Amino acid sequence: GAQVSSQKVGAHENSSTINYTTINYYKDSASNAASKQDYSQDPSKFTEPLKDVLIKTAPALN
Amino acid sequence: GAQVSSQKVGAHENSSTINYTTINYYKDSASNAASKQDYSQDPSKFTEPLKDVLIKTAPALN
Amino acid sequence: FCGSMMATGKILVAYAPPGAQPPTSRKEAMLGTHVIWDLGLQSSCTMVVPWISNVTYRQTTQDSFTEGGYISMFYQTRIVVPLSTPKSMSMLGFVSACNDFSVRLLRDTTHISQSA
Amino acid sequence: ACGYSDRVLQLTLGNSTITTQEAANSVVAYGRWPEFIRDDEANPVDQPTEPDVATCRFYTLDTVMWGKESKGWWWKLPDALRDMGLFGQNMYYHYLGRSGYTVHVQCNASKFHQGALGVFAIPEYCLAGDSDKQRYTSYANANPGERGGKFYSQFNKDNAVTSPKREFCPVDYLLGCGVLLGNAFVYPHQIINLRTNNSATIVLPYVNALAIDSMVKHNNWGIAILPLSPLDFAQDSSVEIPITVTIAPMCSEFNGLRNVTAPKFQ
Amino acid sequence: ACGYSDRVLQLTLGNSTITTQEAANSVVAYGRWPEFIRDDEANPVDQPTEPDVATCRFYTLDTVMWGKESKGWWWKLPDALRDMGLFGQNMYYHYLGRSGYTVHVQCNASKFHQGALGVFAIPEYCLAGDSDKQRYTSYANANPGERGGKFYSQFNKDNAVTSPKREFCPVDYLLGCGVLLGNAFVYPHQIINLRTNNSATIVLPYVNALAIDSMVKHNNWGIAILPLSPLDFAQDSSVEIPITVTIAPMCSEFNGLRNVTAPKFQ
Amino acid sequence: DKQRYTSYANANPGERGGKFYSQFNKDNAVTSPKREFCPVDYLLGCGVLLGNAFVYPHQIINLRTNNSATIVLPYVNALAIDSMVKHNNWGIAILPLSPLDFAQDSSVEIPITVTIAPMCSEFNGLRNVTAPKFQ
Amino acid sequence: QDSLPDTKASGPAHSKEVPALTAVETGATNPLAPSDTVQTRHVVQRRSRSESTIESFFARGACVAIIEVDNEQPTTRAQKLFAMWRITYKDTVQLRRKLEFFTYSRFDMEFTFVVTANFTNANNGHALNQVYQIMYIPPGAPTPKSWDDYTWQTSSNPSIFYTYGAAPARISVPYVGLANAYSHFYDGFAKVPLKTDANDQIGDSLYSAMTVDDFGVLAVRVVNDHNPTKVTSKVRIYMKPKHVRVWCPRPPRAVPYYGPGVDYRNNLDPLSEKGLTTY
Amino acid sequence: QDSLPDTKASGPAHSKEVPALTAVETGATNPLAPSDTVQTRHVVQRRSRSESTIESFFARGACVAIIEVDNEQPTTRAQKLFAMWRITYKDTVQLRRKLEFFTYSRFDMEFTFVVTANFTNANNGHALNQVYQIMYIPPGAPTPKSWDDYTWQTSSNPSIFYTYGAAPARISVPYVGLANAYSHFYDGFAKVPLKTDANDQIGDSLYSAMTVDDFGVLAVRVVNDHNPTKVTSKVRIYMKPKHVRVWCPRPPRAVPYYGPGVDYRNNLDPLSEKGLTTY
Amino acid sequence: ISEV
Amino acid sequence: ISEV
Ligand SMILES: Cc1cc(CCCCCCCOc2ccc(C3=NCCO3)cc2)on1
Ligand SMILES: Cc1cc(CCCCCCCOc2ccc(C3=NCCO3)cc2)on1
Ligand SMILES: *C(=O)CCCCCCCCCCCCC
Ligand SMILES: *C(=O)CCCCCCCCCCCCC
Repeated sequence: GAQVSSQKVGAHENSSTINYTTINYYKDSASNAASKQDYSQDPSKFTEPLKDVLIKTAPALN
Repeated sequence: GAQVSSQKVGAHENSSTINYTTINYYKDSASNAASKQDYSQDPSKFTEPLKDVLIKTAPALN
Repeated sequence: FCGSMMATGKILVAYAPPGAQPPTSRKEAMLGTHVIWDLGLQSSCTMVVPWISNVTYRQTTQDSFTEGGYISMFYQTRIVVPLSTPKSMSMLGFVSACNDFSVRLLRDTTHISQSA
Repeated sequence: ACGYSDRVLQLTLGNSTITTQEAANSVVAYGRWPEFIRDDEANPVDQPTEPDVATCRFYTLDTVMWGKESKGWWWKLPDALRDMGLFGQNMYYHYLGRSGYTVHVQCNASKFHQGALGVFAIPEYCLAGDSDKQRYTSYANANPGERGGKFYSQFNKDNAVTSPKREFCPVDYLLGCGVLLGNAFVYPHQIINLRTNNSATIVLPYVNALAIDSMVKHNNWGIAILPLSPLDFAQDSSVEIPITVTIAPMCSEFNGLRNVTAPKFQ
Repeated sequence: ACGYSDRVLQLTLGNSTITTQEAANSVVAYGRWPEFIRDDEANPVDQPTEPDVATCRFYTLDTVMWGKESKGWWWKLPDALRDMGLFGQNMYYHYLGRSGYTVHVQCNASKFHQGALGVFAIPEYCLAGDSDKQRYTSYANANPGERGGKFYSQFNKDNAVTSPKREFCPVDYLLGCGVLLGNAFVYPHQIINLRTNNSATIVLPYVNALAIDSMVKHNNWGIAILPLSPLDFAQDSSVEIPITVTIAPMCSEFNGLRNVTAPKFQ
Repeated sequence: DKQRYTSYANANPGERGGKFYSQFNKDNAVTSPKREFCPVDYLLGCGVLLGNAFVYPHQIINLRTNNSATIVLPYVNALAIDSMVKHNNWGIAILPLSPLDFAQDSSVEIPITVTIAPMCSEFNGLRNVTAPKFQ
Repeated sequence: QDSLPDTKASGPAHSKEVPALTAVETGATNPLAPSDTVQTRHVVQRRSRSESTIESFFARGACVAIIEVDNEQPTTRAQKLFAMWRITYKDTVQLRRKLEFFTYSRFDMEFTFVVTANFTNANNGHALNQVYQIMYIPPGAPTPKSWDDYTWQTSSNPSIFYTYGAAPARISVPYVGLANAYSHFYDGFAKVPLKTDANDQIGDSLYSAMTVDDFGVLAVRVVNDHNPTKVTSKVRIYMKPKHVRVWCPRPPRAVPYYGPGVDYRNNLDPLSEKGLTTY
Repeated sequence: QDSLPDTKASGPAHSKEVPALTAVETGATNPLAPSDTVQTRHVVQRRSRSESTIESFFARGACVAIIEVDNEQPTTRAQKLFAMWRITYKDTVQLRRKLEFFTYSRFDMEFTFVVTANFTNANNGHALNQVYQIMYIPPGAPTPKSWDDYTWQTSSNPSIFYTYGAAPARISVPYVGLANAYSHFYDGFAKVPLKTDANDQIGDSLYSAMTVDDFGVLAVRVVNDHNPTKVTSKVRIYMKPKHVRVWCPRPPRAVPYYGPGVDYRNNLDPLSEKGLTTY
Repeated sequence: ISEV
Repeated sequence: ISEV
């Protein structure tokens, strides 16, 4: 049941893709550490909540 | 001899099916932790111990 | 209904979801969830209290934020008996959970204790 | 199969259930179940309101007592329900409203009691009045609401020409309207004969010369309950048993929304 | 088809037949019919005795009277049957015995009588005692035989420390054992509500932590009958009707034959 | 000085709404307390700065640009449904980001009219009517 | 998938089927759902009974005993240099009541030991870290008379040597009953009085008691020789049933426990006062 | 790949497209890049928002409480032989403000316990190592009146037995809210005053408070019997949200917190003095 | 291994 | 195993 993923390597030693391994030991998912591989989204629901979203090169008001 | 099962995930991180791993270390099953994957049954032997079990839309007494 | 077989009567039993004035009159109780029970050969009547709540789970303790509402009972007509019959009788009540019922967060009960 | 019967019924509408272990089958008036206004019979063009479970449910009216001198009781619909929860509100906020009804009359007694109630559903139940004055019964008096009205064994003419009561004077054997009661059976009806049944159940369609009308101005159906055979028990000269009327609006729809109608009932 | 009913039953075991025209269906405890010990659950190696028709038949116990002050009656099994014909003999000549039971409780009255009996089948019905002394109820007092015992409305502590009665003190609303009676319905049961039924019928499996045990040392089932609603009739303050308990052993088998056990019941 | 003490009647002005204030006047009368809100404008009436209220759904009525503002609100809650009598889901706050002015008349006054429509309204738990005490 | 049943969309009814009416005299509970008596919508149900499974209900370490043992200079009057506890879930009330919702049970048992100590007297110097011995003595085995006699050699009895300060000691035990399931209730006796008996003491037993020693005892001692100053210690025993199975439900204990049997003495008034027509 | 967008090479413009002009009255923020108003080169962007992800922003154990508990001789006046804490992120300000950037939240919660102790008085001899019990008591469960009464038997409540000197205790908790998300803000009441009410106390509630006990309490005690000399201890509780999700952003708290609600009292002047045309 |  |  081991889980294997690539690390995003910052400073590289003078030695390519490096991995790490994770194994959940407990039944309850609450017991689990954080995966920290978190996806992102559009600010649009906050930055542009408009019914008619307009293109930036055209007049905001028309 | 490792045992691998899915966890019923409650609160999900912003990252699908997650597993956990179990290995018994001892010969005596008494030494074992609880699997907690427990099946359920009908209350009927307690709620309806009748020789002639009747359908709820029909008269209980007839 | 544990009365004599010669006894008749119609009863209204009701459930009012929380938030308003607790019913003092059949007139008010009629307006909520209710069953009009007619006494007869089928001795017993069942009123189901449907899960109607705001929160997904209520507390087992008393709390206005997770309150369940009000149950009440009234005479729809009245108990009518013939002569040479008892004019007064007992009613017994029973409660149980419908199959959609569940509980969570295990805890120790206030219903048992022990002194030093 | 299994054990089913004409005598044992369950009615469920909205959050309300009625049971009866002693019914005499049930009646659908004129063989027509209640229905909504069809697109090809429609007349107000505006989108209707259909409140459904909040108005189409069982409202129980104030209980009346049946005794040896009881001559009969009457109600008008929708008037009996004008103050019943959200049905009443919908009725008064709109110019137009149509509704069908399940009427359930309740009267139990005992194997040793005696008596028979004629329960009648009358389309356009126009009633006769007080006076020398024709068509003079006032709106407030024509509409008693939940309380209903009563019948009388004979015609007592309201004599006080100076301050007239402007009331109905419904005489029992004349069905309160100039005809003979014996013929009221051509109307949708049931009989509560106490040796036979606890209750009466009549399902009423919307009946009118129009697809929809003003519920505040006009009653569609009249409910008349008369003792076809008088109440009696053992030898006790002063017997008294309750009669409870429970009514449910059915397929209710409303048109013409605006500010609320507040009728003057004084 | 034909005309059959939940209310009309015939039970036949051995040379004995019970009829009832007013039953409330019948109960099989825990959904398990009585059965014999299987080869793969067997523990005593010696060939069992199965007397069949001579022991598995209906023994009727002494009738008790139900009156307005009656608080409840109880019996233990196999103890109630220890002196019943060849069942009793088989029970006492053997070290081991197992048996299931059909219990039939009988109480008829009239359409004008009133009252309700809670009939309960309890596995391991341990009862509470007399004293400050714990677990002190004597064998002779714990086992009344056919005669059974009774409940009380309250706890009267046996005070005489010098010569103690060593009896149970079963309080009714506590089911005689420290719990509330309202919850005794989690046990296999039936109710004799006199407007509904004459009798109660419960079929009991052999219930134990072992496939077989000593019937003389240990009771498997307790029968508790309590008036859930008190007896009443017309206006007569001193009404009294009979309650008759008839019990049949079922699938009875016995192991460990030797000389007869003669318990001291004095 | 009393925390979480605003009374139901005062928390709920109905159609009439409430107002903001330029500063915090503490209700001093400990014997008969008003149990009212004291909404300070630059703090959005709630302990934060008004300049940041733009992270909320909003529009601006700048009079040289527009007559009106139109915001469509979804039902927002930690539950699919709740008690409307006990709990408000949304608050509408209107503040003058730039003060009204006209020609040189020091006492100018123009109307603000709020028109609101409920949308996709559904109701559960029918019974007798709730009559809150608003006095 | 362990979720409860979805609620079905249910409409109006005008029929000869009457689910609201029934007869509880039969012994059965009416199988009704809200859709049988009220108009219901469709709900897709996600709730689950996961936490009320028999295992989950008992999956918690309960305090069943407090054993006190001293380490001090062996004098000649009664002392606690070693102690013995009869293994039982009954010196405590909480777990006892949970187990008593059922007549019979079968399970493996986990024992966890929390050991605490302190100085008794203001000061005679101090003490070095103590090692505790917890010896199981099954019925039949020799019981110690002295804190350091031959029985403590423990050649065949199981023993734990606990070092103070280490994580709490933990062991597991099999289902060790003489029957096919543990009897939480025994309506009967271990002896029968016979008419032919000499005294009538011979056939006298305790009602509802089975074997005299049930599961034997735990003998606790401090293995260290005594310091000048006295150290008192307490061993708290936590018991957890695991791999649990139960049979025949019972009403919960409603009044206070009065010893090992179903006996009650007082506070037989569990219920409060409440007016019939008072919400 | 989680890097931000590359900057595009952008040249001179002479056009009817005017990205620099807009109207903030609309409610929207102008989506502009440097290439829309200035000549830009091509940059291959390697920077990333990895550390500002909701999880990464809260992935840190915050101090939410300091529980003080004593172990000394049980006298008869008010003492700290056991203590109780209402579970909340609100006795502390730091994590509270981070959580309050959002209206609603959903997460699992990690509790870490750092336990420290010291001697109170100059000297009455010393103490042996202490074991601490941390019992969770969910709303409804019996609360202790005494440091060693029956509630501490903890048969169904979860409890930690911490040994002093061991690494800090750590447990995880599920999303335990009654709603589908935790409400960091509740504009409303738990009770409504009705015209038909007897007193007008009956319908009075605290504004913005929901359930009376919210998540229950933690009861802390020293399991050891008391030494001659007194030992005082403090349990510091560290709280970390994990597997976090959040809804509806809010302005951060700009003035000092005044209790559990949005109430302010003073220091309502967050901003400094700076001249309009002063850099 | 055993994957369930 | 599960390689992502
Ligand atoms: C009655 C009843 C009793 C029970 C629980 C039975 C549990 C029986 C366990 C018997 C053995 O217990 C032991 C406890 C501790 C040790 C031990 N060995 C080394 C030190 O601790 C060994 C056995 O359920 N119903
Ligand atoms: C308001 C609000 C509150 C929150 C945080 C909620 C966290 C709720 C956790 C409830 C349970 O907390 C426990 C803490 C400790 C223990 C514990 N068990 C053994 C000893 O410690 C158990 C539960 O977010 N919003
Ligand atoms: C999938 O996990 C199969 C491979 C397991 C490799 C050995 C893992 C050793 C750690 C097991 C931990 C068990 C914890 C309960
Ligand atoms: C099945 O278990 C084969 C795979 C084992 C993987 C390595 C396990 C490491 C732990 C072994 C524990 C031994 C305990 C006695």
